[PDB]
Amino acid sequence: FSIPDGFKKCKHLKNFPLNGDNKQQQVWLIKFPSNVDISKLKSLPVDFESSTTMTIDKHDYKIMDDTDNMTLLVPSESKESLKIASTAPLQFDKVFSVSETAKIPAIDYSKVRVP
Amino acid sequence: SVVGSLIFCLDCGDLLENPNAVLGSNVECSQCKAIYPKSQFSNLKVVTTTADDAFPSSLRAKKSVVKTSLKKNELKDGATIKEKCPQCGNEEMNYHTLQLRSADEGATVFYTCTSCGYKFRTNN
Amino acid sequence: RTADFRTLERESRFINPPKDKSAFPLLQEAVQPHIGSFNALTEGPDGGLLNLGVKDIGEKVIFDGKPLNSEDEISNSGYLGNKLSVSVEQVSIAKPMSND
Amino acid sequence: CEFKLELAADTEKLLMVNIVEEICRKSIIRQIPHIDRCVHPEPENGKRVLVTEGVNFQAMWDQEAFIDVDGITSNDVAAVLKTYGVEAARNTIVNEINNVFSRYAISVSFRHLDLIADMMTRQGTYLAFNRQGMETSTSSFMKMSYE
Amino acid sequence: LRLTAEGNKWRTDILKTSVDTGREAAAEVTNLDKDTPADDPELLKRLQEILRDNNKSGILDAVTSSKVNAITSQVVSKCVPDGTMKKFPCNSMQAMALSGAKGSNVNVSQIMCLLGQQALEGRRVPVMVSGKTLPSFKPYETDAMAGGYVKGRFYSGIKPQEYYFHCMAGREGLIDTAVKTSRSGYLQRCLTKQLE
Amino acid sequence: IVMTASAAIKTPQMTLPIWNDVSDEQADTFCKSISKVLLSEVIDKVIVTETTGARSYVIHMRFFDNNEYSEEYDVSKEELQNVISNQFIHLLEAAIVKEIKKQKRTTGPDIGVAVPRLQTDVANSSSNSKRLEEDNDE
Amino acid sequence: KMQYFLSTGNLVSQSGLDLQQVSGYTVVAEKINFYRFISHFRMVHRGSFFAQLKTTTVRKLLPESWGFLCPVHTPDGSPCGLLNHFAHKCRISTQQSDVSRIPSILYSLGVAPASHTFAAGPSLCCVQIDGKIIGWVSHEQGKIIADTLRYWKVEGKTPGLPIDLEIGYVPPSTRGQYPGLYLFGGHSRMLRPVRYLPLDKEDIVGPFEQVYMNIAVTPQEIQNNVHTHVEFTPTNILSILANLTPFSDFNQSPRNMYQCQMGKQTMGTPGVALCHRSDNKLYRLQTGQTPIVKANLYDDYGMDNFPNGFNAVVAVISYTGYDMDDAMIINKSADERGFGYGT
Amino acid sequence: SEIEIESVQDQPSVAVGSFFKGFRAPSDTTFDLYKKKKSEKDEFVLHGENERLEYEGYTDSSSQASNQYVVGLFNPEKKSIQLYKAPVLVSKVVSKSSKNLRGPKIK
Amino acid sequence: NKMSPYELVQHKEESDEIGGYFIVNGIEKLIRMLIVQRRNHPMAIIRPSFANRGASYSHYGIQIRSVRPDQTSQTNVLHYLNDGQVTFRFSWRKNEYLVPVVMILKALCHTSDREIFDGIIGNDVKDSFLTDRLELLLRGFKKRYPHLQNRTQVLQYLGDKFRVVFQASPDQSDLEVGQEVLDRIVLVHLGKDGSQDKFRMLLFMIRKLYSLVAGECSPDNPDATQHQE
Amino acid sequence: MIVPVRCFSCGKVVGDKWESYLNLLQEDELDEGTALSRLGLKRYCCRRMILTHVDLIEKFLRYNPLEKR
Repeated sequence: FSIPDGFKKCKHLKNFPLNGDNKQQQVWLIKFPSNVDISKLKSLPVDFESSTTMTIDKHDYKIMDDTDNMTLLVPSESKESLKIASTAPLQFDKVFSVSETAKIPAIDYSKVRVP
Repeated sequence: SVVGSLIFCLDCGDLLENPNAVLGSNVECSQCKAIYPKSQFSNLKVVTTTADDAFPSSLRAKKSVVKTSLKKNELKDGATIKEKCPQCGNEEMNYHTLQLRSADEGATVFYTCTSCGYKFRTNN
Repeated sequence: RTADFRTLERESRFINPPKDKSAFPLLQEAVQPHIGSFNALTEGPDGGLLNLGVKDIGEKVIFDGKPLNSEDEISNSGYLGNKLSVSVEQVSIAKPMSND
Repeated sequence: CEFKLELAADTEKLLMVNIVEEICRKSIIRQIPHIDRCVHPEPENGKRVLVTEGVNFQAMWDQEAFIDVDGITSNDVAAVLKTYGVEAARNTIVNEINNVFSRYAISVSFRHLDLIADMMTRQGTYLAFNRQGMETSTSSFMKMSYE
Repeated sequence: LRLTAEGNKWRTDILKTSVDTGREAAAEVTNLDKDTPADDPELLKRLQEILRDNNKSGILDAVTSSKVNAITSQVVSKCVPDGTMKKFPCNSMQAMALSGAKGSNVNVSQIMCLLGQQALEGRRVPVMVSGKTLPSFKPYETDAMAGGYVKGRFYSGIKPQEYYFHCMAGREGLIDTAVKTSRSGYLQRCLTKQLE
Repeated sequence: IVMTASAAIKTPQMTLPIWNDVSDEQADTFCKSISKVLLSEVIDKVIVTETTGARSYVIHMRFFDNNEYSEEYDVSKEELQNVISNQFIHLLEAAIVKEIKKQKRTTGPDIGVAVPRLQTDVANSSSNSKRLEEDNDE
Repeated sequence: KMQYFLSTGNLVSQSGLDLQQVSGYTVVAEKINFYRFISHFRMVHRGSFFAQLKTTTVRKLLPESWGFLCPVHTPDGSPCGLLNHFAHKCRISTQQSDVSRIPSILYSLGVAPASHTFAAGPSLCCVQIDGKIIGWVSHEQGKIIADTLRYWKVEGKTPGLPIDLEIGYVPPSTRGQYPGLYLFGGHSRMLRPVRYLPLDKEDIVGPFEQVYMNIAVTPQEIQNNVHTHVEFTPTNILSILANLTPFSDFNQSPRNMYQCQMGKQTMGTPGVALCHRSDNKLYRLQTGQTPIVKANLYDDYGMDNFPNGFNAVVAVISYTGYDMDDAMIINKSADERGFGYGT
Repeated sequence: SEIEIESVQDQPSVAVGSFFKGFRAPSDTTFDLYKKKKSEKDEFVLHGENERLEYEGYTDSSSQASNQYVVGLFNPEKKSIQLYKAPVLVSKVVSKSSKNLRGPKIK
Repeated sequence: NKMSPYELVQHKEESDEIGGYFIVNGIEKLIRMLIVQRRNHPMAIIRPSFANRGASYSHYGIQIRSVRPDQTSQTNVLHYLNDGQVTFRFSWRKNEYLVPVVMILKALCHTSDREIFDGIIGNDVKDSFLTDRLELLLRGFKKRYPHLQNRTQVLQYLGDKFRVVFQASPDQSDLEVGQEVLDRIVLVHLGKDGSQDKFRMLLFMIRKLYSLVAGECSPDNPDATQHQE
Repeated sequence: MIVPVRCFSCGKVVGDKWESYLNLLQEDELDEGTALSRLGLKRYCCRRMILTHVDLIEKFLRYNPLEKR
């Protein structure tokens, strides 16, 4: 109902080319933070196991995977409409979560033990 | 949308009332109007399980995999000091580790005679 | 050597107390639980503790007994008084001074 | 065991687990009364004895094939007085007092204890030393000057 | 207050394996055998199980201190009449304690041989929530030392760990003094008014 | 002993001198004949599966092996039945109706009532404030 | 109304605090020497209610007092245990610290935020700061964060990370303390300095971290794969007064606790401002002498400014027969030539 | 161990928000999404208007510096993942009968 | 304060002046430091001194001492009942008050009852000790207060019974009294602007409490120098 | 306070040597024990009165109640 001003309604919107047939079109649950630049990387190591330890821009990157609930809300033509593209609500499939870890340098045990 | 033994709603988000005390084949919410005029989940059951470690006995003491209690020989002390005994002559005599009085008094770090059951006090 | 005894810095200090540095600093660190705890009443962001303690008690209000005496409305019968607020917004201990 | 309790409709949900946890700790399968836990101790002075953490003389007489029933000794003096006369209530007291000064190895003489036990057992009953025990006396300033 | 150096050799090689006397007490309690090493992933799990109980891990005390006071047998029975630097009739430290003047052979041995275990109220050194008795120890430690066995003597001085355990034997002993002050004050004047 | 006229001692005892013919187990059987047998001693688990139809409560039990309780506490498997048929149910059927009555009288206390205070004992709510600071010399 | 609180000790309140007793909040800082007067500021009382409970759990020496509360320095008698003092290096946080930077670092590590997650249980690790639940991770996650936040702290990374912050990681254990990773930076904690072994700097550790650390004592005794921390001196754990005992590990510890009790009630120098002061009683020793058998921390506290006692040529001898049961026999011509003279 | 990315997109079309599990509202309505504007991550609206419910919501405001969820799409001849990115609604559900506040006084 | 040892002799004090005390009519006095429980950490106490408070009150419980940022102390005890109905506890002036927990949990943020429910239900459905103890806590409150549905309405009742013992002013409605109760008592680590975050800690002081009455969490000992400040 | 006149145990007059250790380190410029050896230093039944004395009379005299400032 837009009780404070500055709320703008949405007029023109981009196209959402989902088919979801019956080849086969899957709407996954890939995830992204903002601490890295978005359009910077096109090389992305990820798998099903924890074989995802990455480093771009000198940081201890990784994908945190944990499969074990949210919503899709599309427009139809031009009004935003938050239509739930579905079969009868939507269910999520895969956890592609971009993450960042941080690791210590190695323990120098050998130094400080004075004999 | 029932998990465990709790009947719920699709609109309001409340625990619906227990399907036994309700009228014939119908349950509903109190905030919104829960659409279950069929009582689709009018059949319910749940398992419980007791805490099996709330009944201690001496038989669980044998059902454990470590030494829960002593046996009639499993305490063989060896605090041998070579002090003379007057009542049974057992030179062997243990100690016990205390310090009784206020600090104007010596070591109250006891003895105990080991053959006739005589008790000894390390006064000073 | 392993260590050192002292008998001339002690006499460099009795006759000549230090000007710019309080000597033996482990003693002034030994009462820092008590000195610094009374400092934090005044020193602290948003005015310190007592200036933060007083903005957690600020409204003890009551009302009078006269009607507002407008037209005979809903708000002239069932009305008691006007709003009056005692409040405390800032407190400070000054310093010990002395005057007749 | 297996038994399926049925209950009503207007009855609401109840926990069932905790009540069985309480009652199973309350049931006594085989309790001889006022007696909890007999135990065979380390053999003392060669005397093959037992120790019973409860006092019931009347049921132990009925166990005569394994207990010599003419040597049983307790610490509940107010139970020996009820069953075994007053003269055994006197010989228990000089034992039970001497069972405190012996564990700390303080050999108080029996002549002091025979006097105390024959003062408590002067009226045939186990009279304590207190306000109620002094209530039978003659010299009445002694009563006022106690408390 | 000084022996010859042979009493250390009399104790050390078995005081070194006194960590495997505590360990051999830590194996008899857990009902394992075959002299397993202390960092076994199943030995710790049993010892974690006997840490959350009170009566269990009371037995672990009473098995250990019974076994590790037998080291004090093997030190007191060989040193103090013989290993001392001054023999008895000139030895003034024993001439008092072995005549009834002042002190006894505990106070002889705590000066010359060793202190021994500083067991609190019969059991042993208390334990933290983790499984350490001090922050200087590996948790769930199977040792005489973390059990509070104090190898040193008061002549050569006691280490920072076992000093702290010996102060536990003070602070729980002194508080018996402030808890008895009028126990038998009423009781004796309860008799002399009736046996008056 | 000396005072207070001990009718109910907190910790009583009784020494029983056994005969001479009796052996150790023939007395160690006999300790197991006298001592009390809680029904909590012979039970490992109690499975309770709840259902409704019309509320119904299945109650199952799990005792131990028969060569243990009958050789630790001298209790047969029909002496167990003779308790559950007679002592256990009536105590249990008491403590269901006894606890259902709490459901049927008032469905909760009234919020707004101030009870007496929390960390205060009912004997002056304090120990002392004038002498508990003295050292042993003082 | 405020001075009346500081005269009698009564904590009068028509409203009422959250404490349970209303007396004994303030005492008389006596001046009977300089040891007694400095130890008022270092003393802490357990609480005036616990004198009721004669169960000695509130009175017993406990292993978590390592380096915070002195094992020796407490009086005998009735408050023996309720009246134990701090340590030589137990420094207390007064101001709080900054927490506007730290949650931006936990989310930078593998911590999921509080609202997006919908998870609980002991089987996860609840990350908290000052009683504000913010996250959920696994037990092997916070096991690394308790090393990762320690590197990021003692080095120079961001001024938002303080050094008074305690990282109370509770490792999971079978039916033990509740597992979680607990941060506190606020007012009124107990902190002492230790030596952190990798990236060797001086580190600060609370009494809630120290329940789950393996802090070695001497660097002769540092083992492998267990010790992350060592202490600068093992005499960072005693009091000031108990440290001043010469060869204080050779004595029998009920004569160390007795030493701090008869070390306060001597007569030394209450002060040197005695011309411009006024007290009810001032016991002053005339001929003050420093000890020859002294401590290395005797000089840094500056106890030469208040010499409590004197050096006397002692003959350990039984010669006269007027000395048993702790009696001693003075030299008369020492006394007639001035010996412990005092007004 | 590689999956490509189609492109980058931000513009307001789709909201991605968390709720309580077991919620089938009648889907015979559209929703509104309105946009306060400040040239960073903007406060976004839930607007669920059917004939039985009238509820609303908000997006979060504290931890928006390390988080912007995503809806992506897959194609088994291209084998990539695209972006339809969304700050998360953490909102709630009420009805128009849950507005009956009563008399706060006694008269 | 910023005064030289050389200048402390100029104004006649000891050159190594301690300070840090009061002079109250010549008698040099000081406030003794005391040992109290660590702030902002929910302890897991067991205590036999809870059984005095009535029948069915257990011996367990969760104790927290949330200090305010101006150092004001406030304890919010959280008991456990055999009946399943967990009762919150606090103190306002000199008295002791008991409320059902879901009444607070409805009042902190605007929750539906399944939002309360599935709020507690994070995972571990299959535990029969979570999913059964949790029922009577929800079943009783719907039975005890059927006419208190949403947060605006539960504050009508909470500020109602606690109106006059808080001595609030007649311009304040029953919800505005109740909001001030929720801003003066329960979990005062934040006060206002944290009524979402004050919810997430009472989901943590229950899941701790249910992990105590089963015994998966051993109770903390307050003497042990680790929960006390 | 000031240096004692007589040695307590022995009895030698020890109000004599209190003053030569600045000049032992400023005029003679030594280390400690070399300056603690020469000038008549003889018996460690009274050599203490060099090492042991504090001379607290210097700290009192700055608190003069009889002079301006």
